[PDB]
Amino acid sequence: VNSFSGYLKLTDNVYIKNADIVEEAKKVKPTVVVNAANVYLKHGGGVAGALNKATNNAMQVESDDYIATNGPLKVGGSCVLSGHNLAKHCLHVVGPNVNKGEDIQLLKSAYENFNQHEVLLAPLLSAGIFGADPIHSLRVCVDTVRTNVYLAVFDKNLYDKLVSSFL
Ligand SMILES: N#Cc1ccc(N2CCC[C@@H](C(=O)Nc3nccs3)C2)nc1
Repeated sequence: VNSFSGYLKLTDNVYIKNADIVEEAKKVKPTVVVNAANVYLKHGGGVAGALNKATNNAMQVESDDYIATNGPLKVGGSCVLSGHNLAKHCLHVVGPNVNKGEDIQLLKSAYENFNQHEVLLAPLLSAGIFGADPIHSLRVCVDTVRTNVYLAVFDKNLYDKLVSSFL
């Protein structure tokens, strides 16, 4: 039993809700919140910009030190950093950005990072400003993630479409 509330159950391990991931994280304080990161951990917009703003830019300060030490992530890769005031940990995961021409096949590799954590609050990878089809992202999530994932979908119209079209 966990503290996530109001989710629709899609499969044995995948759950979904129309919710602002920032507000959901502040309420649940999950062990892991997933960020829709880029390889530079530059949290300018989309989910990343919103999560970072909610940390009062502390996420960005920590991320800049991480990059200065380690260099950029790989597309499809991840790193674990602090969750600040939102969660115990933040798993920064880089899905392919279609608006940069990146290989959509890397979306499965990106979701594989979730399997290293028993429970996660997450957005749909590569959705929103990353330019992928969110219906496809949900399909890859369900077919790749085996741990317990609670998906927050900001847009109510998109949420209803994701549910109604789910096979
Ligand atoms: N692509 C993409 C993408 C972009 C942003 C985003 N969020 C998550 C939910 C909260 C939202 C927020 O802070 N909205 C506000 N409106 C007025 C004042 S603050 C930001 N999610 C996905």
